[PDB]
Amino acid sequence: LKENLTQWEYLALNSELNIADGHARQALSPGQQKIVNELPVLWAESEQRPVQQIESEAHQAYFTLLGQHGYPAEPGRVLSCYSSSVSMEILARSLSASVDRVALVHPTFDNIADLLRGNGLDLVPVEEDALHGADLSAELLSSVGCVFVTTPNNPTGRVLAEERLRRLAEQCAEHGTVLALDTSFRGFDAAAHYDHYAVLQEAGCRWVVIEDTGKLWPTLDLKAGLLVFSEDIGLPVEKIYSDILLGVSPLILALIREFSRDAADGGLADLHAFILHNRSVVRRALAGVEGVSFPDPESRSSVERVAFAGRTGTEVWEELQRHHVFALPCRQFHWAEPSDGDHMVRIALSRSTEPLEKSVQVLRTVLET
Amino acid sequence: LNIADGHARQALSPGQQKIVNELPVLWAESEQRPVQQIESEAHQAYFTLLGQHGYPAEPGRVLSCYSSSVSMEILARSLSASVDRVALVHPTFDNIADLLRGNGLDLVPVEEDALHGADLSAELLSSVGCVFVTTPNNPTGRVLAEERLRRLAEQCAEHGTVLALDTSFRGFDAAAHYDHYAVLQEAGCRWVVIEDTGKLWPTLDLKAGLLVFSEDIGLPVEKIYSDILLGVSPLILALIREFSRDAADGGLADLHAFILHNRSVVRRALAGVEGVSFPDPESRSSVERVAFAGRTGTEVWEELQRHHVFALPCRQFHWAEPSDGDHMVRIALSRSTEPLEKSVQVLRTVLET
Ligand SMILES: N=C(N)NC[C@@H](O)CC(=O)C(=O)O
Ligand SMILES: [Cl-]
Repeated sequence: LKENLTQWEYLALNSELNIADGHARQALSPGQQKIVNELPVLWAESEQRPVQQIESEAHQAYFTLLGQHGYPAEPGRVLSCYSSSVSMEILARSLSASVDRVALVHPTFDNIADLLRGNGLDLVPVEEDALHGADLSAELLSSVGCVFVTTPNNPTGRVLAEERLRRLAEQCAEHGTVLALDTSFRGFDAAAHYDHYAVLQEAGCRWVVIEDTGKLWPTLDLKAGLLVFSEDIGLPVEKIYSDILLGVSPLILALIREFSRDAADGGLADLHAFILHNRSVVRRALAGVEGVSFPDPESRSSVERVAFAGRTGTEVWEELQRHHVFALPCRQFHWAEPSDGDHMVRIALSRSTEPLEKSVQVLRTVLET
Repeated sequence: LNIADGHARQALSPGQQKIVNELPVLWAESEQRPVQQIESEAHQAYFTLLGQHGYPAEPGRVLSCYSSSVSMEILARSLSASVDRVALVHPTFDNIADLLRGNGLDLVPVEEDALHGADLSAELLSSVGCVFVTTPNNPTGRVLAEERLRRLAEQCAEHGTVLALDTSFRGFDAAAHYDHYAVLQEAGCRWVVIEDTGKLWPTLDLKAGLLVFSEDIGLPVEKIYSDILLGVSPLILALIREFSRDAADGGLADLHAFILHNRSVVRRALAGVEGVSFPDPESRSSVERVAFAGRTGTEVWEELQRHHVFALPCRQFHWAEPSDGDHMVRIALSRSTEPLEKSVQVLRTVLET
């Protein structure tokens, strides 16, 4: 009855022990609270300055924070959207104008697949081992109009390394294929902070990148998706963007600018240490629980998969919920073969440590019948 | 300056500035309380402010979207599997036509005098899967009266047709504050209403579209909504709640007087100019059409742009027959009175030369 992962996440939104959706819900740091305290000043700034200047500063702050120095800074090359999923809707409807089939990393966050399928795109799954480990086949590339990679991936944290991004972009250029990247989790893993735009521009393929500010910081879902495209993208992303929105709030762009600057001043290192700490409490709690393992030992992302022998993630979820703890079954990240995720759940790490600790102690008991 | 887009850009009232000064408190509330409570309170405040007492208050029946256009994208995509043709009021907000067409729907225009003045024909209704009405209409301000909404809903029920309403301008016109949901539920057609908080108040485009649907809508609106978002920011919902409460305490009356004053400024400025008329004398909406014989709205737009004034030509609103609008421009009234007056003074000079 839960048609997708988001519908599993609705069930948790109002619970104290929500460890389901991946949004950031931990406490603000002192530096971030200082930003919140200045919201009336930022409001006045947003009333008084041209939105284009605030937007340009927000983009410069966010891209540079995360190593993306070669981003196209000319006005109009970065389209600020209400969310990364709104960017994805724009991209999907734009692709449907000239593309029939898309190669998509599998597993990945399921709304990517659902927005593409919903706009009439046929999907070809590419497992992570194939994507990272070998060139894509000429047969595949000649059969799709777009290759779509989430990096760092959600839910696995796997990062597309620079040498493979380079080869994939060269392959897409050689075939005339669009290379599309979803980089929502970029800020969590320094392995993703090499300059992706330099790689894409050097290879000269058609490309689109959807950045997302929303997952990094606890901003009450005040965020933007940033839809960045090559000059030769040859899809109607600008026209469809303008059918959906004029732009995002200057106050949100001002907030992104300020949170990005705080992150550059030491906040990002603190965030990495916080996520590492919370990952450690999860793994320590589910330590010698017979049948438990962690499929992504090297992940640095803000979500964590846990596997179990002998039960399904749906059953674990239901016993958890009877204790008012809400996690996420993994089936639906495996959008081409949901049974691949039948023995995993996903835990959200962007949470205050104390309710996270409480939730995984409950999971430890459940997982011990 | 900008008298083009319809968004609210006037200064905050003192009551609204107090809300903004307390944003850090609203932030703490949004961290601490269940979003569902904040959302229910925001919906209750907004629907009750505007007379919509019968709205479905059960959680999940009102879907909070980033914007009304996001709601419209959801609706357009949701229609596309089962509906080939949509009857759409003409003229209207051109984004609605472009979102419907972009999702594969063919459009049939319904002129305003036909929509308001008589029942729709069986031929039309049996040939479309959805009838879409913007009320109060943008750009004309024309309000669908209760008796006509009831008949239109009854006719859509009789023909198995979805009735969809876009009510973004609702807050500006008390004629649109009769309870639309009571009518829709009593008629028993499949229906969707897209409310919008965005155009009423100068909130720096912090807003929500509210996608409301009948239990039997029979379209994948909930599924496609969940493909796009988990929900809107609790801070924005809290802001909507507070601005709605301020409006209920006298702010809405002040807004109506402010819009009336700015409408009066525009008309007094242009009253005597040869060839100028106002096609919508009873409109209370936050945009104003100005008609003028002798020039095209495109030519007038061009001339204003030379003097650094940005209005809108009306062609685009006549999405089925753009020439229907090339003797009109549209002026935005949700502006501080001083820059509006400056803009209209340039327009008067342009029209007198
Ligand atoms: N359809 C959408 N947009 N769902 C919300 C999204 O933020 C969930 C997600 O990606 C996660 O929990 O990791
Ligand atoms: Cl408008």
